Order: sequence, then structure tokens, then C-alpha cells
Amino acid sequence: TKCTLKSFTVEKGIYQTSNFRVQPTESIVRFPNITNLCPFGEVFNATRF
Amino acid sequence: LTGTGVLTESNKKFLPFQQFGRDIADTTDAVRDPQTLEILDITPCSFGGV
Amino acid sequence: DSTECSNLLLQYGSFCTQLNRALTGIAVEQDKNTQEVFAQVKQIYKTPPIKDFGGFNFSQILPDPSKPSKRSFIEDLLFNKVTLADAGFIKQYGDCLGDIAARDLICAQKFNGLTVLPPLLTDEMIAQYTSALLAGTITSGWTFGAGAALQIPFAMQMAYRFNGIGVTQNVLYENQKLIANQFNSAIGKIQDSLSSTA
Amino acid sequence: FCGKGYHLMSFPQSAPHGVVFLHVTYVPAQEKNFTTAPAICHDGKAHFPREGVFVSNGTHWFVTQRNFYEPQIITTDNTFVSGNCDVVIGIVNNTVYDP
Amino acid sequence: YTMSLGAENSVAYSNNSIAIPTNFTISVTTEILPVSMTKTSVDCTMYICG
Ligand SMILES: *[C@@H]1O[C@H](CO)[C@@H](O[C@@H]2O[C@H](CO)[C@@H](O)[C@H](O)[C@H]2NC(C)=O)[C@H](O)[C@H]1NC(C)=O
Ligand SMILES: *[C@@H]1O[C@H](CO)[C@@H](O[C@@H]2O[C@H](CO)[C@@H](O)[C@H](O)[C@H]2NC(C)=O)[C@H](O)[C@H]1NC(C)=O
Ligand SMILES: *[C@@H]1O[C@H](CO)[C@@H](O[C@@H]2O[C@H](CO)[C@@H](O)[C@H](O)[C@H]2NC(C)=O)[C@H](O)[C@H]1NC(C)=O
Ligand SMILES: *[C@@H]1O[C@H](CO)[C@@H](O[C@@H]2O[C@H](CO)[C@@H](O)[C@H](O)[C@H]2NC(C)=O)[C@H](O)[C@H]1NC(C)=O
Ligand SMILES: *[C@@H]1O[C@H](CO)[C@@H](O[C@@H]2O[C@H](CO)[C@@H](O)[C@H](O)[C@H]2NC(C)=O)[C@H](O)[C@H]1NC(C)=O
Ligand SMILES: *[C@@H]1O[C@H](CO)[C@@H](O)[C@H](O)[C@H]1NC(C)=O
Ligand SMILES: *[C@@H]1O[C@H](CO)[C@@H](O)[C@H](O)[C@H]1NC(C)=O
Ligand SMILES: *[C@@H]1O[C@H](CO)[C@@H](O)[C@H](O)[C@H]1NC(C)=O
Ligand SMILES: *[C@@H]1O[C@H](CO)[C@@H](O)[C@H](O)[C@H]1NC(C)=O
Repeated sequence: TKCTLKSFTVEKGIYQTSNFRVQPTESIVRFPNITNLCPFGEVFNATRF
Repeated sequence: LTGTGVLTESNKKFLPFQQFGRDIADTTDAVRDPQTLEILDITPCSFGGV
Repeated sequence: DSTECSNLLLQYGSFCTQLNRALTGIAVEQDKNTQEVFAQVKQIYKTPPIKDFGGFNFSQILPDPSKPSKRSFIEDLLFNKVTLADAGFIKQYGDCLGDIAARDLICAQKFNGLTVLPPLLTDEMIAQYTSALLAGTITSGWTFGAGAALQIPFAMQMAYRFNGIGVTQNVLYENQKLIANQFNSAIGKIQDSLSSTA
Repeated sequence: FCGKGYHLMSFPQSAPHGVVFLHVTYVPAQEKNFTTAPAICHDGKAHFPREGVFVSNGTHWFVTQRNFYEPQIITTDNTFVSGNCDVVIGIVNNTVYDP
Repeated sequence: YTMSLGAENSVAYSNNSIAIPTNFTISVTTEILPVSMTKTSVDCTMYICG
């Protein structure tokens, strides 16, 4: 409530407070099951363009 | 697609050419997980109803 | 004059739609204000010929049937005193800023989109409400909107209205000519004050 | 303000996002014309109505309350005396009966 | 159409004539008036971040 109101003294009543309580500690990455590498050797190292 | 939130299992059904879901069009709610073809809907981590 | 007006509408139309819905709500509020001021009693009473008002001369506020307009003399002075758009802004605007009842489409072009909506109640219908209120008041008094207006002499209505302020009817009936003369003199001083261009 | 006619009561009722008033009002009907007078000159003095108005049916004068026709015999209790009848404009000649 | 100003009727005025009712009706009318509207609020963390 103090951080929402930007003051160290709050008055009597109800106050709607923005979220400060939760911070993510882990990250997950989900990609498709792809194994082979892209043929950039064919695209970039071709004999004739 | 990167973000911060919480996921739940969703009963939505996706067409085969659809990957993301946006009922409000400024927040991606439903997504199709790439490895397992289940559809997971994403709600924000922020419980602001306090 | 944009070439991509449809794309501009698709990206910024709901913002102006909300702002125009705010302005339309304000205009509807103005119409409700006019209705709640003038249309409290929705009964139209014809203006009686001037006949035995107890010496009270109402010809300056009670409108004449000879004029094509429904307005009265005092009302005519009130509308003549406030000229519409008689201000410095008239030179640039061309009177497009206010309702002259003749404003044309050219004014919207000058104001970049802004238009002036005419009021729902025409000044003729406001003058008719005012004349109906005056005729019903003078003829009946309190029984006007009670339904079934009940005719009563104006002297007896004045006696009842002195009973309203705790003064017996004998004060009126002994001094009726003096009260009528004072009322006519006050009406004349109001007319002359409105005619003095102050 | 609270219904057409003379207000008597108003009953509130709750309503979705609002309130509905049931106004019970008195609406007069079956009106009658009467020849009325401001005062009555009897015995050289003017009699004014304490309550109501002086009306006449045929050639007989009564005093009635304004919102309902209840003819009552003109009485010294019903009237009060102030001055002479030479100054009142529209005064009529009648008798004021005493109990 | 044109807006109706009211019921057209006439009253006969005279200096020695009055109109007194001889009967009455007790009439109940309903007047509906809004009192409150829907209380709404915005949550800042879900609105800004999602
Ligand atoms: C009420 O007063 C008005 C003036 O304010 C009277 O109108 C005048 O009528 C007389 C003739 O009787 C004319 O000489 C005046 O020039 C009129 N003045 C105007 C401006 O109209 C009106 O007659 C009075 N009504 C009554 C019946 O007493
Ligand atoms: C009360 O004041 C009024 C004026 O406000 C007086 O009325 C005047 O009476 C005199 C004499 O009767 C007349 O000459 C005037 O013409 C009257 N003027 C008006 C406006 O009509 C009245 O007489 C005063 N009464 C007392 C007892 O003082
Ligand atoms: C006006 O109404 C009054 C009250 O009804 C009449 O007074 C009575 O009338 C009846 C019937 O004519 C007589 O029998 C009574 O003797 C009358 N009593 C009184 C108070 O005099 C009155 O006659 C009516 N007047 C007219 C001419 O219509
Ligand atoms: C009321 O009655 C009185 C008499 O009691 C009338 O007064 C007389 O009227 C006649 C005719 O006008 C005159 O010749 C007398 O000189 C008057 N005498 C008095 C006492 O002044 C009076 O006119 C009647 N009024 C009404 C309204 O009819
Ligand atoms: C006033 O009007 C009411 C109705 O508004 C009359 O009441 C009626 O009275 C008659 C005779 O007693 C009955 O047959 C009806 O059933 C009543 N109707 C109602 C609405 O209750 C009342 O009599 C009228 N009074 C006068 C003097 O006309
Ligand atoms: C590209 O081709 C040349 C020619 O054979 C070869 O020497 C080089 O190693 C190649 N590079 C890659 C990244 O494959
Ligand atoms: C992706 O590969 C892993 C490793 O073999 C396997 O466990 C998983 O089931 C695979 N997911 C599929 C095929 O959807
Ligand atoms: C009262 O008199 C006027 C005109 O004389 C008439 O139009 C009206 O109908 C009368 N009303 C009654 C109830 O007699
Ligand atoms: C009512 O007006 C008539 C016609 O002008 C007149 O004869 C009569 O004396 C007036 N009565 C009153 C009380 O003013």
C-alpha cells in the first residue's frame, strides 16, 4: 500500500494495490522436437548464385 | 513467444493452421505446446485483485 | 484529405467514437435540461384575450396573437439583447460557432469536423411552453398541473397568495388598485431597463 | 413533482439499479361553474371567507372549500369582518346567518 | 412527426366565475428513477503488464 500510494503514511480505509509480491525465479523453454541443422551450407556456400 | 505468467490446461480446440489464441487481441491467452500437442492457456502471474 | 482514410479509421476510430459518445451525452444532457426546465407541465392552454385581470397589465409578458411568432414583447427584448455570436470569434468563424438555424455544411469544413447540433426544442416550442405556463398560472394558480384546470378570478388568486404569506385578504381587497398600479409600474421599469441597452 | 394531481403518498420499491415510486395522488373531476364573489356586504360591513370561497348556486350564496364542492351555510364563524363594503370591488349583497 | 407539447384544451376565464370539482379519483402512478450504476475498477498490473 505504501509503494502504491508513494507515501510512508497511509490513511484509514481500503486501498487497491498493484502487484509487487511475486518475482519469477525459473525460466522454461519449449521448442519443437527438431534435430537436424539447417542447410545454410547449400544456401551460402553454393558454387554459383 | 516469451512471457511471465502461469499456465492451465485448456478445453479449447485449435485448427491445424492455428498456433496462438487471442480472444481480447492484446494478450495471448491460449497456445499450443510444441512438443506435446496439448493446448495450454496462459493467465497472468499477477493476482491484482487485492 | 488522406489517401489511406480507411486504415486511419481502423487504427484511430474507436477513440474518436468514445469522444463523440461523450459529446453526444453532453448534448442529450442539454436537451434534458431544457425539457426539465420548460416541459414540467405538458398541457397547452390557449392565451386568453385580455379580460379583467384585476387591473394587472400582463400585455408585456403575455404574448400577442397578431404577430406570427409566439413570443411576447419582453421575450422579444430578451432575444434581441443576446445576439448570437456577437463576439471577436465571429470574424474568423463566420457565425459557424453558434446555432443561427441556417448554419451550412461549409462550417464543418472550417472547424475540421466539428458540427453544431440544433436543440430538440425549437425556440417556438419553448415560447409556447412559456405562454402555456403563463396562461395556466394567471387563469388557475395552483390547480394548473393538478389536472382539470379550474378557472378562478385573478383577484381571488392574489387573495389566496396573500394568505400564503400570512396576510388577510382584506389588505388586497381594500388596496387592489394600488397593488395593480405598483405591479404595472414595476413591469414598466423592467421593460425600460431592458430597453435601456444596459 | 410526485404525480399528476394533489399529492397524498408515495411508496418506494427497490428496482435494478434504481427505485420505483408509487405515487398516490388526488385527481379532481366533474368540475362545475359557479358565480363567485370576493366578499359579501351585510349590514353595511364586508364579510371575507376564513377558509374557502363564496360561490352561488341559482340565487343562493354558500361558502365552499376550493378543492371540493361542499356547500355550507354562510355563518359568522365562517367569515370575518373587516371595514366597509364601499371599498371592495366586486362585493355582492347577501345575508350572513348567525347560529 | 413533430413533438407533442401537450394536451390541447381550453379554459373559460371570467371575473366572477370559478370552477369547483364535485368528484375525485385516487390515482396511483409509477415513477422509475435510476439510483446507482455498475461499480467498475481497473487493475493496474494486469492492464499494463499482462
Ligand atoms: C399595458 O401597458 C401597455 C404599455 O406598456 C399598453 O400599450 C399601450 O397602449 C396605449 C393605448 O392604450 C398606447 O398609447 C401605447 O403606445 C401602448 N404602448 C405599447 C408599447 O404598446 C397597454 O394598452 C396596457 N394595457 C392595458 C389594457 O392597460
Ligand atoms: C404606502 O405607500 C404607497 C406607495 O408605495 C402609498 O400609495 C400612494 O398613495 C398616495 C395617497 O393615497 C397616492 O397619492 C399615490 O399615488 C399612491 N402611490 C401608488 C404607488 O399608488 C400609500 O398611500 C402608502 N400608505 C400609507 C398608509 O403610508
Ligand atoms: C342551491 O343549493 C342549496 C342546497 O341544496 C339549495 O338549498 C336548499 O334547497 C332545497 C331544494 O330546493 C330546499 O328544500 C331547501 O329548503 C334549501 N335550503 C336552503 C339552504 O335554503 C338552494 O335552494 C339551491 N338554490 C338554487 C336556486 O338552486
Ligand atoms: C346593496 O344594497 C344596498 C342597499 O342596502 C345598495 O345601496 C343603495 O343602492 C341604491 C341603488 O344603487 C342607491 O340608490 C342607494 O343610495 C344605495 N344606498 C346606500 C346604502 O348606499 C347597494 O347598491 C346594493 N349593492 C349591490 C351590489 O347591489
Ligand atoms: C365519482 O366517481 C366515482 C367513480 O370514480 C363514483 O363511484 C361509483 O359510484 C357508483 C354509485 O355509487 C357505483 O355504482 C360505482 O361502482 C362507483 N365506481 C367506482 C369507481 O367506485 C362516484 O359515485 C362518483 N360520484 C359522483 C357524485 O358522481
Ligand atoms: C565452403 O566451400 C569451400 C570450397 O570447398 C570450403 O573450402 C569451405 O570450407 C566451405 N565452408 C563451409 C562453411 O562449408
Ligand atoms: C521429443 O523427444 C524426446 C526425446 O526422445 C521424447 O522424450 C519426447 O517424447 C519427444 N516428443 C514428441 C515426439 O512429441
Ligand atoms: C363553464 O362555462 C364555460 C363557458 O361559459 C363552458 O365552456 C364550460 O363547459 C362550463 N363548464 C361547466 C362544467 O358547466
Ligand atoms: C366583470 O366584467 C364585466 C364586463 O366588463 C363588468 O360589467 C363587471 O362589472 C365585472 N365585474 C367585476 C367584479 O369586476
